[PDB]
Amino acid sequence: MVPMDKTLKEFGADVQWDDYAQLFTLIKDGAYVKVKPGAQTAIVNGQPLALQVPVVMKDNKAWVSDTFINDVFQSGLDQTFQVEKRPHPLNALTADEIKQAVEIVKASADFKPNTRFTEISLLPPDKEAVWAFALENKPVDQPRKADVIMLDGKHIIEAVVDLQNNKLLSWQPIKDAHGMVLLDDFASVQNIINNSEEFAAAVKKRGITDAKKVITTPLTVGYFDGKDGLKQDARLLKVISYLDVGDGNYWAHPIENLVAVVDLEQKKIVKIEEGPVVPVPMTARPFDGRDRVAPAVKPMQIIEPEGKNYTITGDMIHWRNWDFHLSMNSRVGPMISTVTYNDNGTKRKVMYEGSLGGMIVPYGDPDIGWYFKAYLDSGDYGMGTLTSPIARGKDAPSNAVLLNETIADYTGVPMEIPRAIAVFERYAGPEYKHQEMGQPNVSTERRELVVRWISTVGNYDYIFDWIFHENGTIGIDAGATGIEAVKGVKAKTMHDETAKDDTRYGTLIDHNIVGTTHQHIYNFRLDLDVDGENNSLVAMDPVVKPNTAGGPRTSTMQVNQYNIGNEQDAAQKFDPGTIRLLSNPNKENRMGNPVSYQIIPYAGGTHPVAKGAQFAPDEWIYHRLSFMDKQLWVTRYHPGERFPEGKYPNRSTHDTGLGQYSKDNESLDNTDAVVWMTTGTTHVARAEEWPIMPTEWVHTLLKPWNFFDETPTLGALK
Amino acid sequence: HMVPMDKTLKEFGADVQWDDYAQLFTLIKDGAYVKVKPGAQTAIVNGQPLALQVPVVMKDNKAWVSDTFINDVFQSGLDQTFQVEKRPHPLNALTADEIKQAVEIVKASADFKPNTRFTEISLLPPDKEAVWAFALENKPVDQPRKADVIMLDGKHIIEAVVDLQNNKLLSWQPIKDAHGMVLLDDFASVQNIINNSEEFAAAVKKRGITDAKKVITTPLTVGYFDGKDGLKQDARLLKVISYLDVGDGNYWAHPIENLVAVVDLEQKKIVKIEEGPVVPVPMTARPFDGRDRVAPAVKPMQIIEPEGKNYTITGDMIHWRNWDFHLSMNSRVGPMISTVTYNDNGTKRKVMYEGSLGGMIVPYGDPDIGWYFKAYLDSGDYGMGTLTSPIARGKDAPSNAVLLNETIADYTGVPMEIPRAIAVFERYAGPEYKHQEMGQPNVSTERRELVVRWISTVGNYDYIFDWIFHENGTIGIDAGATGIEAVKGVKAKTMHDETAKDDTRYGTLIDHNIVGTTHQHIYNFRLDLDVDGENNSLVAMDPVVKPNTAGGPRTSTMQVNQYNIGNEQDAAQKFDPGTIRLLSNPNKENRMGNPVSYQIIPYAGGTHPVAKGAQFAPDEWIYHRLSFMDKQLWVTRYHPGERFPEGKYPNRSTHDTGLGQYSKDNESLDNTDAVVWMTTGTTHVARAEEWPIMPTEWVHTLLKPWNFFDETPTLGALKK
Ligand SMILES: [Ca+2]
Ligand SMILES: [Ca+2]
Ligand SMILES: [Ca+2]
Ligand SMILES: [Ca+2]
Ligand SMILES: [Cu+2]
Ligand SMILES: [Cu+2]
Ligand SMILES: [Xe]
Ligand SMILES: [Xe]
Ligand SMILES: [Xe]
Ligand SMILES: [Xe]
Ligand SMILES: [Xe]
Ligand SMILES: [Xe]
Ligand SMILES: [Xe]
Ligand SMILES: [Xe]
Ligand SMILES: [Xe]
Ligand SMILES: [Xe]
Ligand SMILES: [Xe]
Repeated sequence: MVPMDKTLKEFGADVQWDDYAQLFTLIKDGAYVKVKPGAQTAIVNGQPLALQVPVVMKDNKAWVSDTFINDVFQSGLDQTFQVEKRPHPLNALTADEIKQAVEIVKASADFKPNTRFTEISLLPPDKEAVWAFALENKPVDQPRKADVIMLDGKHIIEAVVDLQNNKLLSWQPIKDAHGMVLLDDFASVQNIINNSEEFAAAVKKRGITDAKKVITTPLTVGYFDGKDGLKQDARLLKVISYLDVGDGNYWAHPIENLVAVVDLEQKKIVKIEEGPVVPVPMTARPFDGRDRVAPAVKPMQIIEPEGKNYTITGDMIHWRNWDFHLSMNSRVGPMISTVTYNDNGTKRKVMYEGSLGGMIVPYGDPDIGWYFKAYLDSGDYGMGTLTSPIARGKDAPSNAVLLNETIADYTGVPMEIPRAIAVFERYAGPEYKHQEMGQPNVSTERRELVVRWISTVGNYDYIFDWIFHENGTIGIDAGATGIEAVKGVKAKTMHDETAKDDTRYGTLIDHNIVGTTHQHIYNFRLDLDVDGENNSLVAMDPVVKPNTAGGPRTSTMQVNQYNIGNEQDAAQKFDPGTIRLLSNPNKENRMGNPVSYQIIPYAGGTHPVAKGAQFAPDEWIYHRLSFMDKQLWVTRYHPGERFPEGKYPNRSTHDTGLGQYSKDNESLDNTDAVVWMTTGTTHVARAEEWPIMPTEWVHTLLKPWNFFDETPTLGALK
Repeated sequence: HMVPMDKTLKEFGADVQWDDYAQLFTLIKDGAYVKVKPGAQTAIVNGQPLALQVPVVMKDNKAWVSDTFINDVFQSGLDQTFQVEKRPHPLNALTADEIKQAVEIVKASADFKPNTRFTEISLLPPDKEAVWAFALENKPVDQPRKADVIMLDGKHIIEAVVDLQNNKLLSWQPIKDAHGMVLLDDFASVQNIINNSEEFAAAVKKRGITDAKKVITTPLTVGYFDGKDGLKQDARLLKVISYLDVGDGNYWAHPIENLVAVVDLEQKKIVKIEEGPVVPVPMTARPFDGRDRVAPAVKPMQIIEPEGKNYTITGDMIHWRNWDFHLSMNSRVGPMISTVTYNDNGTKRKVMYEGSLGGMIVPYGDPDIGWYFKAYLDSGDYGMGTLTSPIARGKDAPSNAVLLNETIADYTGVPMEIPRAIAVFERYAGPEYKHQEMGQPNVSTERRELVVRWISTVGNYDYIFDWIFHENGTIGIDAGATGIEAVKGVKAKTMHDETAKDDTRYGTLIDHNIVGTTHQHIYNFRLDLDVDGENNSLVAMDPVVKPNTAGGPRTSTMQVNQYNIGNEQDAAQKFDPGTIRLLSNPNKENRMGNPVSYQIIPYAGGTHPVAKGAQFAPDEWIYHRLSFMDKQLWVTRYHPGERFPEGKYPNRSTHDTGLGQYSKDNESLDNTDAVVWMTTGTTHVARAEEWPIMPTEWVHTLLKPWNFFDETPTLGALKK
């Protein structure tokens, strides 16, 4: 016998007591439990359950059998989770597979002693075999393989290991590649600064008595063809710094015009750049509420007391007509795979793999601490790795189910991220409605299934939602919050003398604090397979045309329709007044229209939209990262083309991403296509965003276009 | 005593859940969340105990209640959602009494004829300054309540004004050259005229229809075409499109193509029958109501607020967190949000004097005889408030909504209570903000939004408007479209038929013999924003890429070109979603010295392709008559009489009497009382997914505080 409230809260359930009904309600993930003290039975998700030991009330305190949690929550009356008897071949590496793969490479003599890992991931078996698993249950007959990418000092090495046979299949050094930043690089950088008298010197000049209070933040340095005076072949990071004044918000206290360049192979500062002294803003600016009181609000709950409409079977999700596989990657986070829509009995392919491709937050300011600053969060830091556990009921609604996921850390040890992903169903207005005059109304509710993931790199938090609509639409939303990267300036108000120079590149958002203008650019890789792999890309441009049919109208609304046959043409800006379809030319609906999906890389946003990259074309960043300046890309499927910024974007000299994948301008005619959507905002700051930035959203959409023969949510014919 | 619980409460509109295990009823309606056990002498209402005289009785597991149960429980007073109003707000709509009174005053005139009908009976609003002083300083309003009474005398419009405090007719003005809107009885008239026409019965026989009594008409306005339509300019005319009733409940799926009757309403006669080639009527049953579908098994989801709401509704005034505002209903534009303030640390700061739909238009792109003139001015021509669709509880709005009744005059001048006219609900909208600093505890708060939702159906589209108050000061306006598509009857069954290419020049083939004609939805919103005061300026901020003149390796920088927009003609513009447009207050600054502003975003996204302007050539009449369609943003000088982007009398208008007119003098917009108009819409190209019934599509607009506050507005009360 064990104390109920304490044990249940330790287990993650919410416990509610209703004194009028004398009834506990226990909620956790898919389980909604009702139990009265002294009763011999309980209710799990609407279903009766016999108890071995009743709940006993001793002294206004609930006690339960030590076995109650297993008997009630793992009873099988919660159907949310089902056992996976046959593993999906895209399942992520398990903890054991991660450990096995590390032993296999550590067994090589070429494995040097301080070697770190940038990625340990499933090597994807071939597409055709994976589709036949999902659609025909045909076993895949390859062994499980892992990509093991190692960073030996500054050297990158790619290995492949076979996990069934426990052998090493290849070992390829990659000359010229720089590695991504690893967690331990953060501490190194912070120690190197703590141990430089030269740095302490530099900081003393800037008014800082105590150099031990200085917080560093490490940045990749980009590539500028020697013009930043940094040699190409060293492992370098740039270091910006802030003053810890004890408000929990080092970000609010920048030490402007002071940059250290750190060589991580020498573990020393190798350059200090110093510009005008700007006094460090010092006023406490906490964002955690330590100085605040919230208003009392009344409680709101979203409850599903008979359980969920979805089923999670291992990593497979089933919900209404949708089925898909959800797996987690250390670089790009969640990946949605083998997505199909069940059209009256038949599973129809929609998307083979979908995931974040990459993202970049480049800044607009040419000064010493800014000019090179461009966060490539997934590429350079690893957004999977930096997943933020979801705060139950706040980051996601209280009817969510939260999943743990596992990936390798930089030392090769499996790391379990709790609450890495949230899945929840939500009400989203009426699905359709018609109220014919003087007739009974027709309305049905809209339901969306959301898959939500959060990653935090330095000062922003990014939120990605993959949204499945019952009617076949799929949305992808990207939200941004966190703390602005700010410049320390002399101006306190717009009336000060330096105000105008001070704000040339950003808004004054606090006294001495300027929010530097920048962009948020997200790129999604969507290997759509519209009812099969063989697809084509169709444009439909609504046009105003002279009326030629007679009568009083001078004009008409027509559609200009044409195919886009190759990769260079498919790389384009997106006009939200046009329609872009990925069609299957081999298959038609009942009316003879090619089954298609409409691609909408900009379906809206709460911040101003990027039309492309806010950079002149002669900028190195513009040259290295082509993906930034078009909204839409379509390339021929290739298992190894995965990242719009290239595989090794750190200090890269040219575009190894989407600029390379499209170089040879290949045919896109009736073939396996991969769609990439680039969507962006231009962020000009305002005081409302300081000291913490209310979440801002961009939206994208994939809508079925004559994929069905009729309203998909009408339901099956009697 | 007794009366049967389940039946009484469901009649009453409450949701009823019985929990067999807990032996407990949970009854839910609007702001009341009630728990009651059979036999208990008490019940719980929003967390408070309440004594019952008669307990809920169980007999053979039928539940029984006292015939006074409903008033005792739902009228207890433990539901605090609704409070009675202390001093009537000067913007409260006409009451049923006031409507009846206003009608008696004009009926007591010698000039009143018994055929006269009413297009509008509305509060004539007192002046803006006195209304603000009432809201902000509690100063009573000393002008008397007046009503606008707008009458249609056969084809003539008369505008009467009546004083209700003093019971008299202050004025009576015929308005020459104005046509009146379509009225509800016009629907019946047009259907009877067609049923009485032997010539129409013949036209319909030609096209396969042997039974003329199974034909359904629908009235359209005719527009203006400089005579090319062959129609008398002065007469009261409407065009009639026709459909075959086949008994599937969806006559919209069965057009009788190329048949138009023109009807003179005065004369009660068909004046002209335009015929073109014969196209066989599509006959296959296509019900949208599920008579032929399997109901899918879905598990329940409830959004519950078991201690009541965070908002209070005091008369028509709504209070929620830091917002206060006033809500009323107009027969032409529906809901109006007024005297909107944000409470900043004890000081109520002005945001918006009046906000409402201005007008809307759905113009088609097909030049054939049943199409070429077709453009629904849904509010202006039909009265969207009049056509309000009662919210379907749990479906049209979430299960935690409160549903308000509204009263407007009908066309004969009798008050009409519309049930469930507006839904108010609070909703979760993700994290308000979050930061997870590496190795520290998390910070996250939930975002909450308050939605005011109204739905209106005109013919075949159902429209859903949401006004959304974010806790942090943002205001969103979303427009949703659903219903049944206007379809053309055609000969092609599939795209393989010989006529397919021509049949689909103006629309997609969405069913056998059925084309969804391409069109646009264009919405316009009139927002009298008063950003912390009436005296505002318009500012542009265009992000630009400039050469780096500061040295270092960069070739370019990100900067902003800032300028004022000094006059109306300059303020009428396309919106580029990559730029920023602010209504500032040049007289008031935040702690940083920045003028307190709102950012106006007329296009914040949409589910359909976006309309860049009117999809018409510059020489179309519809184009000439309706300037509002081609610009996303207009700013004009406050004028109490300028309310409709399409003009006050848009039926068969020959020129622009709306935003084209309101801006034609190109007046100054420098530090003055400005009114913002947002035009936004979609180009609709149909697809099979939208037939027989169209899944709801949404467009979004946003108003965001810009340096209006000093910091993150949602941080919480400062303890330090
Ligand atoms: Ca290629
Ligand atoms: Ca593909
Ligand atoms: Ca104003
Ligand atoms: Ca004017
Ligand atoms: Cu930003
Ligand atoms: Cu439409
Ligand atoms: Xe990292
Ligand atoms: Xe799956
Ligand atoms: Xe997350
Ligand atoms: Xe970072
Ligand atoms: Xe168009
Ligand atoms: Xe494209
Ligand atoms: Xe596409
Ligand atoms: Xe009407
Ligand atoms: Xe108000
Ligand atoms: Xe209509
Ligand atoms: Xe504007």
